[PDB]
Amino acid sequence: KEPEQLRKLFIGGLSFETTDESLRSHFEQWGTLTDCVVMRDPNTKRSRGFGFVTYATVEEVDAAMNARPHKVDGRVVEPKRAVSREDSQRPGAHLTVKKIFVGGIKEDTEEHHLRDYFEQYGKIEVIEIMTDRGSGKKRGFAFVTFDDHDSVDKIVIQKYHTVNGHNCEVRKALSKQEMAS
Repeated sequence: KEPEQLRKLFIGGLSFETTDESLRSHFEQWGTLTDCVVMRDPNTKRSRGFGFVTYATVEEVDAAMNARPHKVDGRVVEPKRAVSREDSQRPGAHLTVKKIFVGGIKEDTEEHHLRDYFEQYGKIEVIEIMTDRGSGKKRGFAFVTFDDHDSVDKIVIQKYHTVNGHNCEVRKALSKQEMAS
């Protein structure tokens, strides 16, 4: 079975009226839920306004993310792939990032190769293949910007990426100068 963390969604912006039961009744449509919880204050039992849903497979998570927007108890909620307790103790662990750096593409990789691969993760806003300003030569890397942050979340959890017969280094990019760990 797939590690549980890769089969889990953080659900933000919940109505305080949402319970474990109403959250299960909503999300049951896209797959088998192995866990469903609304986080609450330990003394007042008042909702903290977020929870988590765990599915039986990674494909069930993808089905639920493909069904966004999710309206739960009269509010459009904000589902995101759940970051582990250990990984949440990193700066910007929960930032929504829409751009990636793709390195190791050499000089023979064209925009269509990057597009045919990466578009399967989601709609692409831009593909920028980097060239040296002096020589005009390909630098062997590209930046891909997506329409939706979940496309990047799916990408960065994969151990490997192969584009046009090259094994790539893929990272989140804060800009064309700064890329994440």
